[PDB]
Amino acid sequence: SALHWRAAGAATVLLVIVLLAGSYLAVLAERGAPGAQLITYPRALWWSVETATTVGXGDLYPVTLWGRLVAVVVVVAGITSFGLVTAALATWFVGREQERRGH
Amino acid sequence: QVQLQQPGAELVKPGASVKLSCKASGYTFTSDWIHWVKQRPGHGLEWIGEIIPSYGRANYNEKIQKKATLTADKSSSTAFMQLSSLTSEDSAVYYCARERGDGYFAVWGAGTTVTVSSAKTTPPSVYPLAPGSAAQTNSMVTLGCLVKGYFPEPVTVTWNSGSLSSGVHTFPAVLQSDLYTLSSSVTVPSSSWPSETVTCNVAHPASSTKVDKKIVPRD
Amino acid sequence: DILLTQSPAILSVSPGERVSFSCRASQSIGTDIHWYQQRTNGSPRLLIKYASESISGIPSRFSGSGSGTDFTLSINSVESEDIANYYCQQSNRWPFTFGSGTKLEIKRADAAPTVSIFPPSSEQLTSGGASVVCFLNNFYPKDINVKWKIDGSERQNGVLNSWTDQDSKDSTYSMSSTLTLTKDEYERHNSYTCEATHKTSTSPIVKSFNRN
Ligand SMILES: CCCC[N+](CCCC)(CCCC)CCCC
Ligand SMILES: [K+]
Ligand SMILES: [K+]
Ligand SMILES: [K+]
Ligand SMILES: [K+]
Repeated sequence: SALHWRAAGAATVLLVIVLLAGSYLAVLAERGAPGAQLITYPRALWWSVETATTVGXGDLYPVTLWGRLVAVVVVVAGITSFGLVTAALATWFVGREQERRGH
Repeated sequence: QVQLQQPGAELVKPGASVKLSCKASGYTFTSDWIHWVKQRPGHGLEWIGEIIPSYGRANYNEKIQKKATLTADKSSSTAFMQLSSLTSEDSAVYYCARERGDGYFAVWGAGTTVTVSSAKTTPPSVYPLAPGSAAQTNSMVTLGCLVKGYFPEPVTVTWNSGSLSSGVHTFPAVLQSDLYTLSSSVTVPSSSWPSETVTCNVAHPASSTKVDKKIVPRD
Repeated sequence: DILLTQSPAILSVSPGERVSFSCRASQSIGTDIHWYQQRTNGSPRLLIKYASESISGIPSRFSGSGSGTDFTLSINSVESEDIANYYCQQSNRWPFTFGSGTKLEIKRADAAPTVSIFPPSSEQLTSGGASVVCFLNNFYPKDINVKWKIDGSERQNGVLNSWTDQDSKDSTYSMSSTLTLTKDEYERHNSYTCEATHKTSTSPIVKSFNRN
């Protein structure tokens, strides 16, 4: 196993952990604030997916500070992971193209 | 098995405090939220607050004067509600419910009747109710059980330790001179009595007393 | 906060007929509504979750419908066991809020009371007291008038009464009238009677007993 495929795999498992912990921590911080809709785990898990994937949507979002900090973590972990996979596809393509040129 | 277990009753002097319990069993997850609901006699359900025992954060109803403080001993799977500075307005039943973090209250406890009063606790006096000597019995017969002079509510009146449930009327209590009083009715077939015994089990949780009384015919 | 309006508060229906409760939220809450049943002196029990999803243990006659703001809990063929209070509860926004509650009421066939008079107990007389108990069991409608007589003359002092809610076994009502005296007052009177006047019988149904 290379590096760009170990990291791509590791980032996926790390992202799932961010999605799950983000769902749990979102409900923890959103409950107590009036009007908050991010207060059940199943839909928070759906929100964390919307959030990590940056679809966002708008049916769910945090209204508390610590809920919005949890958001920031979920977004960055999502953008970085899906970007680390792209960077891994480039190394795979740049690599196999060197083999197509002999070198 | 009974999932949420609450005491029967608590008697609180005006201005005093009380710490209600709610021991849990069954599947306890980390997503468990324990809620407390207040129900005044004759009125509806009122949400008080919620507690996440796997972390210890408590939220409370913003719209009411905060009279509670929720805790949780994670080792004993017990949620505690600490009420303090109580008046008669706080005298009600207090249920606890378990939410799986998905919005609904899957199970409730039996509730604890919190009576805010100055009167002393009085155990109940149980008296048989056998028919008069000149009462022609039809195919049925109605026996009774008189629970008088007790404080505070409630009382659990079962017949033959619960085996007999058909044809039972337990009337609401009436308050007088700081003492409650009610009676229970049981209607068994006339042939089945007194060959087969009949006994009312009256339990007053506010005094930790439970007494029997067999309904025999009059001497 | 979200307001859960339940109108009407009382709902009459004949046995075997279909009933429907109403719950309205002040704003749209999707399907995040749940229904609970509470009989007399019992804990609430979840009937329907998320507007229409059912629960195991709840009979199939309990159904739910509605989304957004208008929600409906319906019962095909109401039974005497269904006599209880029905609350709706939302979990769309924090905090969770409840409905005001709707009481179900069955209109059964008329029934006459079964009167039973009971002398005081010799155990009670030992403690210096006498209480004559009279049961008015399983009648419908709930309107009833008890009358106490002692040696022919009407009695009204020391009489406390108690009415039950609509019994959930047969949709009837019941009432207990307790005449309480001392042993002195009890031992200087002969006959004690209990008269029940009901819509079902123009002549009152009476029960008497003599202490001698
Ligand atoms: C032109 C913006 C494209 C948006 N991206 C890429 C998704 C393309 C379908 C979202 C990250 C998705 C994890 C990257 C921007 C990140 C700030
Ligand atoms: K985007
Ligand atoms: K977007
Ligand atoms: K959007
Ligand atoms: K939008």
